[PDB]
Amino acid sequence: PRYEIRWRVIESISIYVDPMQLPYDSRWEFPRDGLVLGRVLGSGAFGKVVEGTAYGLSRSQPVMKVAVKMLKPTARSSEKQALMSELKIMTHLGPHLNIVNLLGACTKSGPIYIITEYCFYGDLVNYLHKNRDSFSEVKNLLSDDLTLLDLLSFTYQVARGMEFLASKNCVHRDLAARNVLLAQGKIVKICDFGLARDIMHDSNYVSKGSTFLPVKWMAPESIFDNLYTTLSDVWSYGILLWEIFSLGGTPYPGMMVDSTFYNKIKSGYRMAKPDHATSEVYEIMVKCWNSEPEKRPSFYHLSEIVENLLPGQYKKSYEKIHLDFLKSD
Repeated sequence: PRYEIRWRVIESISIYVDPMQLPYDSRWEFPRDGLVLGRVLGSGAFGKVVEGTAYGLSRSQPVMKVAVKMLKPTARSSEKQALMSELKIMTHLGPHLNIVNLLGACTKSGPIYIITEYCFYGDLVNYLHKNRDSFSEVKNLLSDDLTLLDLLSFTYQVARGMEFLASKNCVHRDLAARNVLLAQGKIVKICDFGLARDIMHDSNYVSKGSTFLPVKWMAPESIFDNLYTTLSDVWSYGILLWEIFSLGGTPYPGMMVDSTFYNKIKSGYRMAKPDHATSEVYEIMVKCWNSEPEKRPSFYHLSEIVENLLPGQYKKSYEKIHLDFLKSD
């Protein structure tokens, strides 16, 4: 077992892109001297993510806080290769406002560093736990100045980030609130934060076969048939929405994951409406949990549905932030 990003890019359908055969664009190379490493953000079985300060990484932000992914110093050569593969996948996908973007890398001599965007508020689970008891207000949704509109904002941005990944034929395969970070301005950023975890000793991951999988977040066809698609990501999106509107509850609370659980879900059991979900939001969840994958809504359609649940002025505010992101270099 080794660390590996869970994302997979579809090459063709009758086939996944082999990230080892992708090129590494040396334009991402950043001098190690320009990085000052700081405190740990998360530490897992194979490596860690740490805060850092990057000097001259951005012409517009010559001193910038970043996050840095790295392996333990004992990492085998096959483990380093997987970090290269993650680097190549991020280069291949390109940037979007609602993913944790690649900013640079140190690959030339010594340990491999992946330099990514830093997300001030951390992961969505901890953010919801911090602000659970608190549950120009509309204008302050997308700023640093909890309400139902905050939850709907998170819901919308994850759909836009996921719509982007799907447009690149990328399947996440571990979409969950622990893999959604919140950056400055309450901007949602989807990622794979697995480097910060030990899935062999994590109650969110369950021994199945020769590995540990996020079964409570997985569509039936992924559990039984090992089939992962953008439509199985949609199922996980519905489970993620349950996390959000339960303000950080664990899915299927009090239920143990075992053979009984798999067949129960397969037989049609679904989670009840979380306490702070509206009827419109719960109907979205129910649609995402269709047994037939092709009955599940696309992320493009999900973005359209959720946008219509938000104030009109929210959409303009989002596109101003999105415009700033596209113009910034």
